[PDB]
Amino acid sequence: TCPFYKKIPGTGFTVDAFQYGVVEGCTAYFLTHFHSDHYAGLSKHFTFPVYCSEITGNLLKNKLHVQEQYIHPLPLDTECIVNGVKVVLLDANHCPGAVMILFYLPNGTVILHTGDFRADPSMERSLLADQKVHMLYLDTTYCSPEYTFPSQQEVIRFAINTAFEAVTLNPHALVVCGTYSIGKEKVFLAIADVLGSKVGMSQEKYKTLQCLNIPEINSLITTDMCSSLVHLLPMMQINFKGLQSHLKKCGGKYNQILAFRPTGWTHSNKFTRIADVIPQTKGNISIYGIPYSEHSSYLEMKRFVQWLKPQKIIPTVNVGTWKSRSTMEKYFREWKLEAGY
Ligand code: NI
Repeated sequence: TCPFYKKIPGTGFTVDAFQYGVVEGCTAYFLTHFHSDHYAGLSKHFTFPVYCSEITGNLLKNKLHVQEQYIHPLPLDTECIVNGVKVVLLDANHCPGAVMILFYLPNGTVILHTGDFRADPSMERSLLADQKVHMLYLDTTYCSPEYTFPSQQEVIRFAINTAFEAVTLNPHALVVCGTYSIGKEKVFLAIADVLGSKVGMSQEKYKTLQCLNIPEINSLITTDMCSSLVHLLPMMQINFKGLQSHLKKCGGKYNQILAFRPTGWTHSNKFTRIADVIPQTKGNISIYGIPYSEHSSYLEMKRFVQWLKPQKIIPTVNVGTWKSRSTMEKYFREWKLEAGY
């Protein structure tokens, strides 16, 4: 049944709770972003109201075929009323259209649900600053000290330099970038740009990207593989057999592949620096796994919480084992003691 950490007390609301059938007492279903663990269960046959961002609404309409009459998109940074309750949607710095949700309960309690987020100091100057938050529903994906990773800007720098060098040395080298959901678009767009190319992709993927309100997007992507020297593939195909297969399909236009797998975390981060990353190579094919994260590092998460000083924290990730739960509750206690709230 629907777990308690997906229910917002004092309202008829649930968040990201689309795979439990009809939730007893739910009058509005919020969707934080268009990733499958979160939208799981939505479909063209859904007949309850869905509240979400404009971009997430484009994707529900065009990709899931949810009927328009049930999609209620809201603008960001704007006080809105939903079934009698004031709410605000904030940018979650996750994938395109991802939001956090502020709920202002009738009784005076204020709740922040983060959705999936990558905490950032810039959040400390949104409408969050303007009042106290009593309860926090927190994306705890990387809530452990071993999870360090570099900034997004450092990772992109590394990829840009790597690709530019390889292709300048060998003009017949193809670059391939793996994808399986929205998010991490900067990886392939930044590379394409330094190489003066468009990104070539399948029709389904091109459609997906046309939902995202990315400016000048028509200048940046295409369905014509032949005209483009950065290709996107399913993440499943980013391996030697899969890439060898694809090279055969390009008809002798290229003789080398450089490929990128944007990973979350990988234990090489406990020792090695970004400057010091190396690929896996077989023949004329090389694969880089790069730690481009759209979730908070441990330190980013800790800083956010210590700034916010909530009265209660409810984890939404890693909640399935007692050992995880217990480990997370200890870190929360340390943070609260260290900061004094
Ligand atoms: Ni996500």
